[PDB]
Amino acid sequence: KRGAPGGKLKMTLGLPVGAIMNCADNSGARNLYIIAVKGAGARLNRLPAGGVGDMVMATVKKGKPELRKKVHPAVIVRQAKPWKRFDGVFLYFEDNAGVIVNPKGEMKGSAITGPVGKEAAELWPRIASNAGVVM
Amino acid sequence: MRTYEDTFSGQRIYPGKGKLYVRGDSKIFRFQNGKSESLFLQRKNPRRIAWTVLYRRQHRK
Amino acid sequence: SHRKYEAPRHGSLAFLPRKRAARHRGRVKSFPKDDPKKPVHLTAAMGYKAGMTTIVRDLDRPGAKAHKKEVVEAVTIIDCPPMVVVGLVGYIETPRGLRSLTTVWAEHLSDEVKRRFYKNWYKSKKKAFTKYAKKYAENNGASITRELERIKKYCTVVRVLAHTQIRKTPLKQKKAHLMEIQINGGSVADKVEFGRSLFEKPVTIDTIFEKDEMIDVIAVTKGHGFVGVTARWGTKKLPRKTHKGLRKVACIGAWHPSHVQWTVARAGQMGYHHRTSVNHKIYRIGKGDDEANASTETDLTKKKITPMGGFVRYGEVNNDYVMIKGSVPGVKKRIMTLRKSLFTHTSRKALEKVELKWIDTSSEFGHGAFQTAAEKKQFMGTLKKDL
RNA sequence: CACAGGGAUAACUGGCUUGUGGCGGCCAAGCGUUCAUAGCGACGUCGCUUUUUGAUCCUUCGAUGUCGGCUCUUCCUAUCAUACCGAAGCAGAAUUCGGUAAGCGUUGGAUUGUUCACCCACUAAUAGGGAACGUGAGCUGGGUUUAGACCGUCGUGAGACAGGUUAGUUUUACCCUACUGAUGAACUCGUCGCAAUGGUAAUUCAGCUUAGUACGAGAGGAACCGCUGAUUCAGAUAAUUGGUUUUUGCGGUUGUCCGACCGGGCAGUGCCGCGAAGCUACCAUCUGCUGGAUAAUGGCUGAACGCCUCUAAGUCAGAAUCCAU
RNA sequence: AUUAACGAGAUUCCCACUGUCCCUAUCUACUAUCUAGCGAAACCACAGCCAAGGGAACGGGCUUGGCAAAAUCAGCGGGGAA
RNA sequence: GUGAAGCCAGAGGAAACUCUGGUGGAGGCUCGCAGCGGUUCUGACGUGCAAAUCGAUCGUCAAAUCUGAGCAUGGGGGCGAA
Ligand SMILES: [K+]
Ligand SMILES: [K+]
Ligand SMILES: [K+]
Ligand SMILES: [K+]
Ligand SMILES: [K+]
Ligand SMILES: [K+]
Ligand SMILES: [K+]
Ligand SMILES: [K+]
Ligand SMILES: [K+]
Ligand SMILES: [K+]
Ligand SMILES: [K+]
Ligand SMILES: [K+]
Ligand SMILES: [K+]
Ligand SMILES: [K+]
Ligand SMILES: [K+]
Ligand SMILES: [K+]
Ligand SMILES: [K+]
Ligand SMILES: [K+]
Ligand SMILES: [K+]
Ligand SMILES: [K+]
Ligand SMILES: [K+]
Ligand SMILES: [K+]
Ligand SMILES: [K+]
Ligand SMILES: [K+]
Ligand SMILES: [K+]
Ligand SMILES: [K+]
Ligand SMILES: [K+]
Ligand SMILES: [K+]
Ligand SMILES: [K+]
Ligand SMILES: [K+]
Ligand SMILES: [K+]
Ligand SMILES: [K+]
Ligand SMILES: [K+]
Ligand SMILES: [K+]
Ligand SMILES: [Mg+2]
Ligand SMILES: [Mg+2]
Ligand SMILES: [Mg+2]
Ligand SMILES: [Mg+2]
Ligand SMILES: [Mg+2]
Ligand SMILES: [Mg+2]
Ligand SMILES: [Mg+2]
Ligand SMILES: [Mg+2]
Ligand SMILES: [Mg+2]
Ligand SMILES: [Mg+2]
Ligand SMILES: [Mg+2]
Ligand SMILES: [Mg+2]
Ligand SMILES: [Mg+2]
Ligand SMILES: [Mg+2]
Ligand SMILES: [Mg+2]
Ligand SMILES: [Mg+2]
Ligand SMILES: [Mg+2]
Ligand SMILES: [Mg+2]
Ligand SMILES: [Mg+2]
Ligand SMILES: [Mg+2]
Ligand SMILES: [Mg+2]
Ligand SMILES: [Mg+2]
Ligand SMILES: [Mg+2]
Ligand SMILES: [Mg+2]
Ligand SMILES: [Mg+2]
Ligand SMILES: [Mg+2]
Ligand SMILES: [Mg+2]
Ligand SMILES: [Mg+2]
Ligand SMILES: [Mg+2]
Ligand SMILES: [Mg+2]
Ligand SMILES: [Mg+2]
Ligand SMILES: [Mg+2]
Ligand SMILES: [Mg+2]
Ligand SMILES: [Mg+2]
Ligand SMILES: [Mg+2]
Ligand SMILES: [Mg+2]
Ligand SMILES: [Mg+2]
Ligand SMILES: [Mg+2]
Repeated sequence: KRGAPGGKLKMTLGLPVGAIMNCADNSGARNLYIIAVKGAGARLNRLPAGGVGDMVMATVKKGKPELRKKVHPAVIVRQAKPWKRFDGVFLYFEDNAGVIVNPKGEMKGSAITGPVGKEAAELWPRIASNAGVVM
Repeated sequence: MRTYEDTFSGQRIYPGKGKLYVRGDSKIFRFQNGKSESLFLQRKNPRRIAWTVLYRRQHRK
Repeated sequence: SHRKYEAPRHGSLAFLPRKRAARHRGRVKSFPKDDPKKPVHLTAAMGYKAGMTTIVRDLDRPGAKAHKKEVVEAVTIIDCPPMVVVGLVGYIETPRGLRSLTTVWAEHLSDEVKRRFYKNWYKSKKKAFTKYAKKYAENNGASITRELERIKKYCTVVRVLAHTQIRKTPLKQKKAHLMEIQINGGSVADKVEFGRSLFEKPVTIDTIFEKDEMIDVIAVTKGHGFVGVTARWGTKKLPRKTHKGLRKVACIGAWHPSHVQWTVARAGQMGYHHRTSVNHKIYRIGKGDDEANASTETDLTKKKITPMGGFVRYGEVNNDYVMIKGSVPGVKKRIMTLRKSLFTHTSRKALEKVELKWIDTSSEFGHGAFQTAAEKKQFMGTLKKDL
């Protein structure tokens, strides 16, 4: 089945196609480069975009030569664009970052550096186990 | 339902106002308006800004 | 040849004549259908728009993600002093539609209503209903009771005439607003008995509506002037190097239909249209004589609904008010019309009972930080002004 | 490079034709494990269309601006997806053939001036076409197609090439109609109403449960009701967050001028930080109804035709369709 | 055939940068707009609402239908094969 | 701004000679103001202020640089870094 989380609520999306974010696990990659979003619809001239907690297709531009020149799934864990939840509080992080996964949802690495947003932890249980400070 | 206190100036925060900031080292900051946030990001010291709680309690006013 | 790629059209053709509305006061084009097995009651009211604020409550919706958690929502406040009933009208069915055949007024009318029938009241002789009033003192008002009997015999739809008491608001206007309100209930004889017993008496909004009810709001929207296509319809801007303007539509039709058609977007007037927005839930009906009409069970502060410093470009809400979830068309100070619902609700989102926990009353003239004047003084201490 | 002319005559639209291109039928040797027709159709043969290209030269040479893209509206059905159905060499799952149906959609990119094409990726799907091969007093000017210049082949030469390359001015609306909005004479001046006619609006997906159930030796593997969200579209609104700053509102600071302090002028808003009000953003929040008559198809009673038959008289249900609210 | 330095000469990639774009919003001055004064030109057979038909094979006027109510202001770029 | 020949002082080596610090002020050298010119916006205007102008951005700037007056060459002739 196509990989996009079920039951996600509406939130501001801060990362369109063509953005480079940081890598936040120990797989050997340094940065990720977004080429698609796993739930986008159709509309003339509209770039697909994603937020914290949804799957993305990306390539690595700096890292081990065994991971370059390839297309991997990934999940966004923190973004620099302010957004709010149903409790009415606007929050934002200091950078944009994501981790590498497989289509089933298991993380390729084993450790996560830095804090993660609550949406990513709630939707992907595998990322929750390796997380430290949440939100 | 509870209130919070501004990290830079000590002003009271009611639900829905201000913003929350999470820095790269997992430290949490809360602000009530845009004046506090701008001065914090400019790296001013709250003990040298005359209208803050920290300044007032230090000078015993 | 065909257009290269597909895309939906900009705008809707259902609200098509983008002209200024004919009348400033909103117009009720339909009423809920009558049931003769229910007690007699009114179906509409009117008020004035004050502003918006914020509330906090905990949600009740099994299966949802925010179930049994607190949420933040925006609301709208309507200032609603009572109305005065002045008369009633009757209607009959014809092969050409409904038409009115009689209307009978009350003996005494206030200067608020009489101003509605004039355009220079300050220099008139003010004789609007002087000769009609004498009909009550002749033959024990047999002419008045004759018209009432006619309505009982021929009419099948009965409506009432009512006007606002605009002197109880902070507005500069002295001329009241008048409308017709249909009576739904048991029998035509019952409708006349109920309607006439309300002659020149005040009616409060809490007898018409109630809490946890879905209603509709009718008004005229905010007005802008002459507006181009980009903002009026939402068309894509043209490139940066376009000669002779770039806020246009490039092609306004093919060759052979040989006329500019009615489905193309063009510059004209925007705003000040008549609208009817539906399914707005009522959260609170507050009384004007209560000194704590903005207090909840978990918040025991004694305060009223007016923010610190007052609503911007409006006064203070010293009368009864209705709190509505969301937004409604119209600017502040504008007359609102409230109508009962034409729909049936079984959605479990419209059947929810709401209990409030906190209501914001800080200043909206800036980044307000305190709920009351006492709280601000306790926080700051003593100032040079206090001596 | 020039003059007198020509629509007696070519290069673009339009008109007749339809060889060629595209699409649809008839017969039944044969394929299909047996079995012409579940799905196909050899030898033959009848058509339709004007989004291919030819054939002709009727209109225009005292001029109808000649490629492609961008923007925007509407129409056709020979249906890619969505609704409800018939058939199978249809156990389930996935597929294939057919009917009513144009209401609603049909995308983000690398190279190429490209029409055409070929790849990467999302999606329910990434269907085919017309409107003077729609659209230059709407844009653009990359190509082609004036004058400058280089190369290859050709020519004794001036020069040629549907061969490659580089640089090359895109004019006018104030008139009539059409369209979008805005006033208004005549029957006293006003307030409250009715409704002929015109317009019309929503759309698709996912998660949980049903359920590891029905079916199947196994491997595998559904659906109706119910609950919660999201994509595209439409109409509003400014409590909160963000943007905007001539509030020239307060503060800081450079040069020069008013003898210094105070308080000010000039540098078309000197420059910088914060900044209310107003406007505003799927960069923010709210909201989007149910009646009737039907098509395909499946049925009831029932003759013609002593049996049979959904039909001939009569009648039931019924689609994202149609007409109304 | 190579070639350091030089070039408002043609071409490909990288870092920084940005409203070129997602997707559009807001502000200032001068216009346009209204008034007093002053005051032209291009163009013009006659004119100026459509659908179909036939016709020099794309009608404003002809034939059969649809329809059709004074005098007017700001814009607009379909047609007048302007 | 850069810093060529010539000149002064010190140091190394058996010699032939070599190294360091100053002085000096060359070049159809270089950044850039006035003049001279005219790359791009394919900007303004395009019945213009103007029958070639206006704005911002650009090229050169001590020599094959810019410029006044007097004089010469006259139409199948002149003049031409073409
Ligand atoms: K897509
Ligand atoms: K086209
Ligand atoms: K508030
Ligand atoms: K001719
Ligand atoms: K001719
Ligand atoms: K043919
Ligand atoms: K054709
Ligand atoms: K042809
Ligand atoms: K021809
Ligand atoms: K011609
Ligand atoms: K293109
Ligand atoms: K043409
Ligand atoms: K073109
Ligand atoms: K070229
Ligand atoms: K050039
Ligand atoms: K015109
Ligand atoms: K209709
Ligand atoms: K309707
Ligand atoms: K809007
Ligand atoms: K506001
Ligand atoms: K603001
Ligand atoms: K400023
Ligand atoms: K100043
Ligand atoms: K929005
Ligand atoms: K049937
Ligand atoms: K039926
Ligand atoms: K050059
Ligand atoms: K004008
Ligand atoms: K004038
Ligand atoms: K014709
Ligand atoms: K005739
Ligand atoms: K020198
Ligand atoms: K210069
Ligand atoms: K001569
Ligand atoms: Mg595009
Ligand atoms: Mg299409
Ligand atoms: Mg241009
Ligand atoms: Mg405010
Ligand atoms: Mg000629
Ligand atoms: Mg001819
Ligand atoms: Mg053929
Ligand atoms: Mg056989
Ligand atoms: Mg054949
Ligand atoms: Mg001609
Ligand atoms: Mg033309
Ligand atoms: Mg012409
Ligand atoms: Mg068909
Ligand atoms: Mg089909
Ligand atoms: Mg592109
Ligand atoms: Mg054609
Ligand atoms: Mg064309
Ligand atoms: Mg045109
Ligand atoms: Mg060119
Ligand atoms: Mg040439
Ligand atoms: Mg030549
Ligand atoms: Mg030769
Ligand atoms: Mg042109
Ligand atoms: Mg109608
Ligand atoms: Mg079993
Ligand atoms: Mg703000
Ligand atoms: Mg000064
Ligand atoms: Mg039978
Ligand atoms: Mg016609
Ligand atoms: Mg014809
Ligand atoms: Mg004509
Ligand atoms: Mg006629
Ligand atoms: Mg124009
Ligand atoms: Mg035209
Ligand atoms: Mg030089
Ligand atoms: Mg130089
Ligand atoms: Mg130009
Ligand atoms: Mg002009």
